[PDB]
Amino acid sequence: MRVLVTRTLPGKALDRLRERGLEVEVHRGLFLPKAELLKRVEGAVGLIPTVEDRIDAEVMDRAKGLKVIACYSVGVDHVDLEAARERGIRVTHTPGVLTEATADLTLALLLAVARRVVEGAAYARDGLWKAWHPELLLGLDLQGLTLGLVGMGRIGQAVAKRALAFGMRVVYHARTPKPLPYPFLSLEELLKEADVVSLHTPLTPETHRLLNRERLFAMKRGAILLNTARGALVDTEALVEALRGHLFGAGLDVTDPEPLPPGHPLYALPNAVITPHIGSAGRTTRERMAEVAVENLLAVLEGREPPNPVV
Amino acid sequence: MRVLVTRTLPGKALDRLRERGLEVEVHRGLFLPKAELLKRVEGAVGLIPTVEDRIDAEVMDRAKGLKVIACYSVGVDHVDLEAARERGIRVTHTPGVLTEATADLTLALLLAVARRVVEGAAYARDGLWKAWHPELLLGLDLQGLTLGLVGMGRIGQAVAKRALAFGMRVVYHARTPKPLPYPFLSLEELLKEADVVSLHTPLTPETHRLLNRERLFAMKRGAILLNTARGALVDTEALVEALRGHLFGAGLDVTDPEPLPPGHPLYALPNAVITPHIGSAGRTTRERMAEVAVENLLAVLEGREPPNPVV
Repeated sequence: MRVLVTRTLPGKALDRLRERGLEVEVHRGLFLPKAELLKRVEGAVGLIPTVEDRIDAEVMDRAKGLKVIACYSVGVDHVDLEAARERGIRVTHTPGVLTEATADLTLALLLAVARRVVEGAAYARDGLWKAWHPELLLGLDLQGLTLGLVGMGRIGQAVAKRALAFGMRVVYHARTPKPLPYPFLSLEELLKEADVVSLHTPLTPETHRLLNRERLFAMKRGAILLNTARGALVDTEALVEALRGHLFGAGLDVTDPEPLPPGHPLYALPNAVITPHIGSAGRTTRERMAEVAVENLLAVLEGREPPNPVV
Repeated sequence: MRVLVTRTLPGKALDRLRERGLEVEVHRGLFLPKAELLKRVEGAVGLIPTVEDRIDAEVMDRAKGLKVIACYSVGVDHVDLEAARERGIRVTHTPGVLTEATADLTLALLLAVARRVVEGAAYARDGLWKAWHPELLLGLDLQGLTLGLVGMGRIGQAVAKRALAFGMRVVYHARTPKPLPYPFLSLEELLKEADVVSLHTPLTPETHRLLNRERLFAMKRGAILLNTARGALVDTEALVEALRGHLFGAGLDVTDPEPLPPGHPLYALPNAVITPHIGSAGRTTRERMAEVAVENLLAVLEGREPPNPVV
């Protein structure tokens, strides 16, 4: 029995598979052309893909004998679930594991923008730092400001908890209210009253470019936009427009398109902080994700019910 | 009666002094040579300096009539307190008003280092971002980690409150135990068990180079050092050696020397994030510090006790 892992993983979670007599094939590098995936997948009983791998019907048919697709991620939009179901293939993911890490970086971006940390680091690095001054790199004090969360799942709730510790007030909008000690608002009122808007809602036809030109300019002048969820939730070109003078700034860990090309105007805006989708990039988090994917995969191969099934 | 303000301040706090009939001289620019300070302080009854202005006996004797030195800062290591006392000159500062802003920046630096945010921004900006990968820009998850505060005044306590929301454990060291819900440890014990060490103590002959070579290497391999207090508290050169292969990283808002020249080795270490001493650079905070400095100066000139005296 051979298992295909589309990318190298941190930690030694895979050793468990090797200990079980399973043959582990781990693909090295930043890219995996669909052509090479099809070649490597045939004959494999188990598969551990990433969000960068399109696991469609073709891949499944090519993998005559595939029993489980243990996703190295919480999201599974890159896997044709119905195609797998129709083929008796189990599909699992890694829920819960990256919540705190994603929340942490969300906060890191808020602080990075609000207090001009990235900008300040460049200022010192480039030799512009000559002395301390009362008006140098003034940012926004967070105390008393309102953080408006769009989507209140586990990550959104983790972000709210952190925000409260910085003296921020919290409000939120979601498809459904929740028993939380925060005011539930319509998207319209949230954009109107929030000093900082953070996105934490899944991407769907309804949320595709939710933060369009009209909503971005509906936010208060001097507001900050944060997005560590899905790039497509924001109309990138419109964000550039709003950043020239309306919005205080924006912190993005996800973009559209993604990756965001080097010559894109957002990179030329000092009030924009763009990180390369590293929201879950905590070493322990990434190793934990590996352990969970491995557990799910072994579970299915041992004729047991996996702990985090999608199908 | 003339009052000399050594740097321009944000906000209109100074108008209060003008409304009282006081002549207000405010120096513009990033520099104020001592020879220039001496020339302008002569005949002044009040002085509002910054950490950039060394107020020693020479300055005091040149004024010939100075009644109060209302510091626009919380730290006063740049003022000869004993010289002022022997001359009957009052010295005040601005504590409390900058507590939350400084705590925010401290957390910003921790997240910036731990999650490699500044480095990540550069990665995307330079055009190296080509795909998402399980091992790209892996950082340190803060959950479960111990934060050791050396010095537990208002800022240290404010930092602890925020750290707890990120899932961190808090321990601290100070001259004597305080009525706080955290383990009290000796400096030695703290350095040994803390994953993140943050300095929050004033600079004095006893705290000069507190974090020397021996103590920096006494910290855990993989630990993070934060310094938003005073640069001279750390042996900068030893810090460089420790960052090459022992410590995970360091977040510094203060350095020695300050400013730290751009050719300094620390700027070439990606696991070091240096900001230009912007800890209290929250716009509202800086305007409030101005109001507080003004209230203290006016109080002394009015023959009444100032709210935040040091001398």
